[PDB]
Amino acid sequence: SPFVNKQFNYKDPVNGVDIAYIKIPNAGQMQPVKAFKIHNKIWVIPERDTFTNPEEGDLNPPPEAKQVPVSYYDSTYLSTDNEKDNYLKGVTKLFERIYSTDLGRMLLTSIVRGIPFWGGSTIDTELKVIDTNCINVIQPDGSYRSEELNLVIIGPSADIIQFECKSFGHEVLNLTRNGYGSTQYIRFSPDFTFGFEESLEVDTNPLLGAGKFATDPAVTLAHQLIHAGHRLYGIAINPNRVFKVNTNAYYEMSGLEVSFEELRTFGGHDAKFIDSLQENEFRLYYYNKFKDIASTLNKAKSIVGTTASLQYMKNVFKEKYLLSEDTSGKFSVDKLKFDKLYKMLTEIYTEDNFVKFFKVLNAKTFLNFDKAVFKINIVPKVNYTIYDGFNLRNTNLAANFNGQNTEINNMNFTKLKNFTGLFEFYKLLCVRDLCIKVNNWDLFFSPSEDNFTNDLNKGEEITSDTNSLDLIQQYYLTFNFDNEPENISIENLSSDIIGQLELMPNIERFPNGKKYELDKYTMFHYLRAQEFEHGKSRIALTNSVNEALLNPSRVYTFFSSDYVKKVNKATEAAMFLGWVEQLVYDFTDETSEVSTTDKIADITIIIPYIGPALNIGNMLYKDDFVGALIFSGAVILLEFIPEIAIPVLGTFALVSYIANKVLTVQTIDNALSKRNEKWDEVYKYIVTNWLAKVNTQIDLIRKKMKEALENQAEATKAIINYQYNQYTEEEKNNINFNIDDLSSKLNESINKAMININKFLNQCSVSYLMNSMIPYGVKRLEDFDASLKDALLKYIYIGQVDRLKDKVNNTLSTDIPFQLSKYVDNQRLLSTFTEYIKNIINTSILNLRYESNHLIDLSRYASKINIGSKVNFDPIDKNQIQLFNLESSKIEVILKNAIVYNSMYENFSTSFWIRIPKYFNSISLNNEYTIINCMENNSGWKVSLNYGEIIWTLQDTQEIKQRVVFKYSQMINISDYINRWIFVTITNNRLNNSKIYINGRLIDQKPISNLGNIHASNNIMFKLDGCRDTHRYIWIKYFNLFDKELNEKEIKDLYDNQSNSGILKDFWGDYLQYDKPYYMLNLYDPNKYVDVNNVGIRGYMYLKGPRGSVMTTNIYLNSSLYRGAKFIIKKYASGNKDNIVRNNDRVYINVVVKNKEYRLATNASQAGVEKILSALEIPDVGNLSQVVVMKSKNITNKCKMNLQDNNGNDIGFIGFHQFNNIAKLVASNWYNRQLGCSWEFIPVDDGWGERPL
Amino acid sequence: YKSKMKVFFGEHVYGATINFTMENQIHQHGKLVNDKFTRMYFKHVLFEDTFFDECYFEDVTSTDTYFKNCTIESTIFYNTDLYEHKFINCRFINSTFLEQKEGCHM
Ligand SMILES: *[C@@H]1O[C@H](CO)[C@@H](O)[C@H](O)[C@H]1NC(C)=O
Repeated sequence: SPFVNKQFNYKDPVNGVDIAYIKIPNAGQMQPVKAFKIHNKIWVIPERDTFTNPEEGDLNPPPEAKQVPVSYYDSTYLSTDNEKDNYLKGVTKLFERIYSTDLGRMLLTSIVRGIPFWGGSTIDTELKVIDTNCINVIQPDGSYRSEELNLVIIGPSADIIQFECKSFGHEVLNLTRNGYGSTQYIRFSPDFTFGFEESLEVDTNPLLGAGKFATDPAVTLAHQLIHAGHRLYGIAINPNRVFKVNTNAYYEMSGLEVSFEELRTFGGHDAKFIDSLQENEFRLYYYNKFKDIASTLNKAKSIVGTTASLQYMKNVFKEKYLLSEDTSGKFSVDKLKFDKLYKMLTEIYTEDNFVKFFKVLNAKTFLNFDKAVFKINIVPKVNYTIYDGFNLRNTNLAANFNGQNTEINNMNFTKLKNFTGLFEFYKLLCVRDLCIKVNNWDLFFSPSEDNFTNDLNKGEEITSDTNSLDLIQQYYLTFNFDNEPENISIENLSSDIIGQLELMPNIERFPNGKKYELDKYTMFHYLRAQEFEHGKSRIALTNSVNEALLNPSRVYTFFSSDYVKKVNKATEAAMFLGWVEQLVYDFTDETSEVSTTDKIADITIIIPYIGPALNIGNMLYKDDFVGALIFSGAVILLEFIPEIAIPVLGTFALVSYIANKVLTVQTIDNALSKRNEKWDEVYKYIVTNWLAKVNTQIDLIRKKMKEALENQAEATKAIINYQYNQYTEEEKNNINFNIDDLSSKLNESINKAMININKFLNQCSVSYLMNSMIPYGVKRLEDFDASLKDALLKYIYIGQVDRLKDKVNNTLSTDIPFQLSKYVDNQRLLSTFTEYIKNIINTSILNLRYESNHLIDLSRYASKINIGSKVNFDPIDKNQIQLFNLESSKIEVILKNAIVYNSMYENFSTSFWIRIPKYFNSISLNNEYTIINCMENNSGWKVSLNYGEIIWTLQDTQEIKQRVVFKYSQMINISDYINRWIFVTITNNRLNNSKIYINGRLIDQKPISNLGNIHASNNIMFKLDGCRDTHRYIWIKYFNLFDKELNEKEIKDLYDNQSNSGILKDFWGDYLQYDKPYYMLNLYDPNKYVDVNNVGIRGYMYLKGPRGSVMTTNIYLNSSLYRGAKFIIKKYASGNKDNIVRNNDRVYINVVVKNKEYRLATNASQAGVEKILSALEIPDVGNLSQVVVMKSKNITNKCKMNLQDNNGNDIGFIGFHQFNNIAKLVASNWYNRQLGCSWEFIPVDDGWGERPL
Repeated sequence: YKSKMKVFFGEHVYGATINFTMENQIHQHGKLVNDKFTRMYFKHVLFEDTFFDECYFEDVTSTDTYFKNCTIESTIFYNTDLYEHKFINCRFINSTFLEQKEGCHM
């Protein structure tokens, strides 16, 4: 069943029921205008709107253009019969298209049902129609028949492509916001459509070209219908409730009014810009209005002005407002049904839902402004089908939304000249001249802090009882049909219906052309530096903005100097074709570049050119940009820092019931539930603030990146075309070059770069959200949790205390996880948030790492990282920090005071890699010295050391102390914990236990539940305190703190990640290095050392022991290691300029005998699988297999060497075979068929203390 | 034999390389600093309360010799038969014990 029945053409007679001359209300006297009814209470008037508004009597453009991004003005539109018929067909087709959709069907049914309320009677016990909510259709006989209607569609006013929904007001009553409702006249035109540009679609169609998409008129008509539906039930927000912004700064939009009504109508992302408190206020206000009108309906008992019985009218209004009578004629509202109706009219009917149902493109947010005016034709079915629209099926327009792309579907949209000039509303920026005008619609959107309000501070009292397409489909089944208010005979009114439109608030004109004087080159300056005029003279690229803005015929570019040198070079025809291909290759190379440094937290893909592209942070070096990025987080991208402040959350007042057993458990359950509700509400408020104030800037930066890339591509294309133009005719025809393919490939390269830029910006936005916004709310929530826990425990103070205490302790000890999926519905951002949550390090609280010649807290919780003047950093790997026993060899960490909560350190983890040299002096015995301190007022946790012991101490105010110790002996042949890197992690849970793991294996655990008040601290002291030994020192690196207990799996994952398996390691655990002599030790036989025997072909190398003994009585006794012939590793094919060896490197091995080097080689032709190794003079024969590939992974198994032949055949793993009595060294292929193939490199170290005799 | 026993008290032997064989002697409160015993024979010689210092023992063969209450510091015992049982109540300091001749030799 179609919506509009029996299509009307235009020139059908004046019958009087479906096509007739009508007289709408107006200020004075108006000639009757032919209007056609398309459905119940819906009329269309194919005429220009010059009747309702007496001021709008002219069709010429006004002298002062409106604050509008795009607008088309016309005078001859809709003046001919063909134009009116085309308008009618377009409107009817759009109505049918909306009606087909289930959501559209519900919207049209609701609009038809919702007639305006009859409140025109002065006496309170009567119902009378509003005189301004009705029309007069004049019959051909001569008299008129006054009729009541709901919607009217009129062609647009002077502004052709300005669509709005007007209403006729009353003298005292606000019909559109008090629930009474009033008729809505929509100014809509289907022949014209705004055009936008979309740059976030490549995720589905990478083959797509440029943007320039055309808005589907069905969506616009749906938006107007939603406005009419809101105003028909009288629940529209007052127009003065407007989303105010700031305009003083130079980076702010001069003026952009957006009422709360538009935010409600847009829905989706836009509707989140209004906090929950204002939604609650509006819902309560409109509930009170509905109750008031229900009471008014109840009181009245008489009706004047119509034949129809009163009971029918009361039933009509009851089914419109979903009132609930109780068989006694007593109408009343119920909260459930009104909540359902309000949610349907506010949240279900939204433009985003219509976009999803129609499956068409639209601007996801109102910030993505329109750009052009497109004249379109809707009547023919070959251009716009009823079911699909511009995306016609079974054609090339079916996929990738090619039906809405103006550059593919050119024949369907005609571009028009919009009257708002590109520089009509601008801001004039310049430095201390070169002043540039920047369009107002190309500036950052900065909402004020007034629009966000909180009721968090206000307290709450608890008593016994204190409490998606599938959802749309469920509403569709639940919806009621088949009941549409039947047409009612109304006694005819006066010939002229006097009535004035609803009064609108006055909008002051924002000032134009404000002059700003700054001290730096802003991003708009860089963007306007890259533009040019497509002039006749040659255009040359340059790297100096100070000259690009000054000289019109020279364009700035952020690419490398080689590219600008190339594109500026005069090339003959014989090399032109090669030149173009080289140019496109360099374009792809520069745009697709990425940043290797990844130690950053989820900013893995850093795009360097962005720095010089916009002058981000006011540095013009890509390396400087990456350094500043790593140093300062995602703050440098933001133009202005949002100010987020959560008030102290209110307390929970618990009522006590006398001698009751069930209600108290209900109070406890209610308290826990409301705790969860408070957590969710604070998280939602923070998400709303972040979406309103942060993501908009990132989106603008993304759009500006796209614009800059387009500008660079256009500049290169213009240079190429100008060079082509210079040739002679024979040169052009012999050497043929076309522009379309070049443009297509440059566009594809731009898209390829744009994917990476989008990923980087999404990662930055999510990182900022989870780093600089969430903690400020988590602190408040957990402080509130601690405050509520004591009140609950006091409240428990019948016969069920133990279970309740366990429940409350376990409930409030932990925290509710933050999952973004419950607050936003953006797939692209949710994927990156899941990636952020995946890594454990990203959720750490303190993440001290050395990056870009600075020791910084990558988790951004620390305020001051103070470094002493006697703290050493290893030059090869600067992460390893060496701390001495000096008063000035300390590191201090001062955390942010507004992030640290009092009840921290209840469930938390710590992890660090530590290297402790051997204990030499006898003073070290029975001497405990703190190496990490976080105690204030004798309370907190400290990591201390002792003779062969690592101690973790937890102490409370009452002087109670709990210690967990890990003890390793020094009197062993070979030790895995003496002067070797060990990964110590400690996990404390206040409820059950505190445990310490060494190298990812549980070592010790002890209860801590007896402790009292462990009052948290703020400073962290990396300093050796109380150590009596004067030369004592330690190595510490990769310190990390976590705000939750860590299970064994996470500990093992941390050990695997931080181990850095890509780099082979020596005995002590450092990085293996080239051109360094290491002694060799075999793990299979650690009691024997490698020795050489008659260097040359006829000699070999074997293993002989025992190693020996190094002793200090009463202190230590360890087998000597600096024994045997030293091995050095000379590079062979490593392209890296550093001397650090890595996995699968190919290397040469030299053995030192009598301070002379011999290459480690063998002859592989000898019989048997075993190939005994030998040492040969470096001027040897290259035919012998000598190249050794070093491996450290299979799971990692130490450091293994694999002898390879010169032809790539694998001779096999190095190792030892007991070839007769003498245990020789061999390259065996048995070891390749996986011990004895695992080796350890022992370099001379100053922490071991053995003298290499 | 026992009549010709040489008692040594308060010695200060600095930078001396020992190459011959010394027999039938006792040393008390000796301070052997930077000495060197290479390829020699120890015969019926006793050390008590002697303070060694960075001395070097190489290819030394001992018979009935016994160290007592000696402070032995920074020494190297390479290619020797001076096993553990020849040391009685002795304190080593930063010392070492490398390859050691197998079996006693007389
Ligand atoms: C005594 O020392 C000297 C100097 O090194 C050496 O030439 C000589 O051979 C040593 N005596 C004996 C018996 O070896």
